[PDB]
Amino acid sequence: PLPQLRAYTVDASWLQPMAPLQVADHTWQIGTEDLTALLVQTAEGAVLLDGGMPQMAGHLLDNMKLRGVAPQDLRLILLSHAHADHAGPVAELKRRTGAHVAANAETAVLLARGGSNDLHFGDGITYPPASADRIIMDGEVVTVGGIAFTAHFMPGHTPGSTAWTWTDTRDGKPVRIAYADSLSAPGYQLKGNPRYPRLIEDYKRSFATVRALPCDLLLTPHPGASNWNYAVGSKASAEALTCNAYADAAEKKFDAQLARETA
Amino acid sequence: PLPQLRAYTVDASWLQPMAPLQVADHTWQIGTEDLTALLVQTAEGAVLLDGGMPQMAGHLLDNMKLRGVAPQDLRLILLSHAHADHAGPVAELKRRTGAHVAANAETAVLLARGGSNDLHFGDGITYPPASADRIIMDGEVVTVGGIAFTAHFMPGHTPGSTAWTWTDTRDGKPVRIAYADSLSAPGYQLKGNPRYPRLIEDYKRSFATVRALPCDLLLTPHPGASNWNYAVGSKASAEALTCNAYADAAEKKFDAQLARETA
Amino acid sequence: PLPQLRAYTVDASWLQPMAPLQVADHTWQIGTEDLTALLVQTAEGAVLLDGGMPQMAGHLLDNMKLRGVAPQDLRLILLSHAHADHAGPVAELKRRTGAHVAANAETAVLLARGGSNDLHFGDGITYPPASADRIIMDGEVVTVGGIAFTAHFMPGHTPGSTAWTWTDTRDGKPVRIAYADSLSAPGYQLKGNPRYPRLIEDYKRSFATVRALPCDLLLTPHPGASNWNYAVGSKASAEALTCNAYADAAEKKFDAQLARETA
Amino acid sequence: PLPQLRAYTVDASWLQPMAPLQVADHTWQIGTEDLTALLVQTAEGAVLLDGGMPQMAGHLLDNMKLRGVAPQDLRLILLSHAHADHAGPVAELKRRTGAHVAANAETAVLLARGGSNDLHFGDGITYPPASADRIIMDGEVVTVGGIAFTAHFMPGHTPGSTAWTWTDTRDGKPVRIAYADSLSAPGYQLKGNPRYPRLIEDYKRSFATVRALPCDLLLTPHPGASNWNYAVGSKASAEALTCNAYADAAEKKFDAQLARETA
Repeated sequence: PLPQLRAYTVDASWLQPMAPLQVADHTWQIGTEDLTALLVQTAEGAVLLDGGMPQMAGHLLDNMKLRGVAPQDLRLILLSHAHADHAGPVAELKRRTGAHVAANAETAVLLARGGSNDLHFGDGITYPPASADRIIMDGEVVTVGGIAFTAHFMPGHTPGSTAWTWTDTRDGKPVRIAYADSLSAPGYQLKGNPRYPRLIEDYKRSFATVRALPCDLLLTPHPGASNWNYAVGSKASAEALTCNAYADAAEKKFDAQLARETA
Repeated sequence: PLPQLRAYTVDASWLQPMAPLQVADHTWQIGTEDLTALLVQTAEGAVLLDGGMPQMAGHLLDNMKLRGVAPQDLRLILLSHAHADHAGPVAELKRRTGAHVAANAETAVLLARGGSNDLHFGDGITYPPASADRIIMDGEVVTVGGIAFTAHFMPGHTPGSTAWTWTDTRDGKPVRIAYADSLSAPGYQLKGNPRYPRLIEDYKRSFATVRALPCDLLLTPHPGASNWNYAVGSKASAEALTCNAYADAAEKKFDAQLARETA
Repeated sequence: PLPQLRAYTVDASWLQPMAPLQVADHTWQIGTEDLTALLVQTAEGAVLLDGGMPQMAGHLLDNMKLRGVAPQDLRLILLSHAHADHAGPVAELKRRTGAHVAANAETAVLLARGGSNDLHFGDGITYPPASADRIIMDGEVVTVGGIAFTAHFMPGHTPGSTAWTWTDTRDGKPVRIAYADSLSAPGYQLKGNPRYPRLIEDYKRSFATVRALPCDLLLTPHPGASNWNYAVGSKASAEALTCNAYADAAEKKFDAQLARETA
Repeated sequence: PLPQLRAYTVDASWLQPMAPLQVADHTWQIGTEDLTALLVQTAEGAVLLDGGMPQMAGHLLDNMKLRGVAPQDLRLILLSHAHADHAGPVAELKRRTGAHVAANAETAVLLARGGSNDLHFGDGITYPPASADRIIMDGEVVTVGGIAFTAHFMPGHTPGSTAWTWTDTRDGKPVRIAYADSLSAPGYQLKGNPRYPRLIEDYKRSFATVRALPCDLLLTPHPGASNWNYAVGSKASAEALTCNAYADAAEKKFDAQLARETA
């Protein structure tokens, strides 16, 4: 017979729950040890950046209750990119919290079809669809409870990959936080791709965009990409990379993969 | 860690491809031996009723080419209900054929979210989302190439279950074909369901709707439900049931399941 | 040349703003003197039923601020039907309040295309489109802050017309409020309508549905339909009709219009 | 009372119908004398670029019948930008022809909400919503009947403005046709726009994109923008501009308007 449908299987560390880890005075890591889900607590509600796997919806709500954040207090959901391992529980979180989802046009159309018809993965990695409530332009500022979030487009991993920057505090003194999406091309066809003709040009420009980001502290959807280690608690950001080191190491791998593809 | 995502696993007979089996002068079974996918060839294009599993998209196009039906000749896609085992390849068939999808409001909203947030199954059975192009009302007539299709609402299995009736020919003499959805409640909570408060009333009315259907030849999305056997070719409709026998046997099981639920 | 686009022109009384008029301990009329927009204040947020004309968005927010209801306190928007003169400002209210919209499948698909492609009016009466966040079934209960709202389907005016019932208080003693949609067919083709084949059957059943509604106090999207007069303030409900009188008078006009159509 | 809704009123020349005007061996102007609606007839169907005002749906179908193009022969609809005066009848054309709509993400999200919530015009200019069937990336090639269409992004007038280029013939000898969107900012706030923070950068890059377009014959959604005159028939392209002259004149006006805004 025809082959059975195969689901998205990941490592066991991507689904290992952890307690809320503090990043700044209002920024908390409430995801897992290998998936970043940031919670920003303001005076007029909470903001969530990414969510992880689709089955992490209940775990995210439990950590929000640990921080004193009721479900109806979640006001907005921000996304780096609309893939299943980071925008999975968005649909379920909208129903159980009443929040809104902000994303650009490319992330909105990919989120609306549940990651299906992917430019590189096809229908292999899908998740429940969700609709975006506010369309975001490049450089637009989103304000929730006095905390301003600025969107920075960085197409490559997905056409709608977006980096979010905001200024928090660390016991009074300010700190610039940058949450940038992945800059990798896992198994992508880089040259002459019919679905993404200008893929190389968007990666090169995104490398420069990440370098110029105002950032004192960098975080990525996968903690290992920015040399974070959520398991060691207080010393999690000890070896974290800079925006230059994160972009320089990404461009060196992109050039090597682009060279091997030629051969 | 959290449990891995589990996909929809079915029997091997649901994915066993078969050659186009003739039902009438213009009606053909082009699905598998355990999944019904009807092809109606007209003078101004072709019409497809249901599709089966999501991975059956390539198999459906091959049988259409066997009948001399080009991809651009598929004009319309009709659906009984928007579940994965029967509306799976709808999204892929729209891209590769340029056809339109007609469905009622309940089937359109379930198809738009890929079967997720199901009233009884939740997110356990999902598929790539698709958007309906024409909304159909109860009793509305859809005409393609002189062949009139009449929609008959029969809510129960899904809130938007629809039966389609049309008149074909069998070597000149006419024949009334009825394609009715399933009348079963597999594992449903029948009494006091918060997601479907009037589930019992819709099943009772749907039982009467199927009995009154103008039908000389009955077909169901699952061939065993109407006692069809696609494997024996010409003698496939030898033991096929009537609309009364199909509805009477469905209501007897519904009453028994409703009685066991009380206990 | 071709004719210019003509907009939806209404009477001056439909756009005459008024102060919040109290209906019960938690129910307030915050629309205009000829358009009903109900505000239900609970302990965990506010609920809005209908909105009126699209340009009434600013007026609705001002009356909510008069009641001490911040924009972020609006939690849910309920709709009777998705026409421009009652679901107009829904799209703008979602952006400026962060609320969610609950509606059935028929109201959701009509709201998603902004009232265009109407079964009887075509594209003559349009408004900014909005997407529903929660799909509601017949008889489903929606709870906000301890106040339960029950949806009652009554198709006719639109295929997704819904009546909402809830129990409030009047200085301690309870009162059953029923917000039923219009039961009129203004200029509709009642017999043999291709877009709505079973229009007569849905009107007859909706007449009986309104009679059986649990109701001590009836309100309609147009106040004159239920003999309300918002201009006289405290004596607004003095001449209000019952559910029987409202349905009996509607069925008598429907039979007369159906008889004149035959001629 | 509140102000009445005001519709989109245009000049009488935008609604002045005209007969099919030939541009190349397969390219025809089937719109009006002041609105461009291009019809490309291939061996495997027809392609339509833009449509004009919403009320021009019937006029477009009549000219298609004059060219021997049946409604079911229209295979694809391409859009320059999703404004009412050029994407108006898209929703009605989809229902009456069965065609598909191809657009980028920005044009798809603006077309899905009927031009409402415009970045500069708000809800002042709306039209019936339509859904895109295929999402197009920058530089992607769309092939219909052996004629290849290449999309060139040129954001500015709208965030999803797209220029389409294709090679036709003029009695055997080939000719490169370029259909570029408007490069004007009518009444836009150019500096410090919250809804479009990087508006100036997108206009500057779009000016350079239009200059480098492979083009022997340039056409614009408004004929006067490229110095076309559909009224004089055969001598319509006598004074048509080049891509350089069209972009140079657009950048000179943009710099002047940007200078006056500073004052």
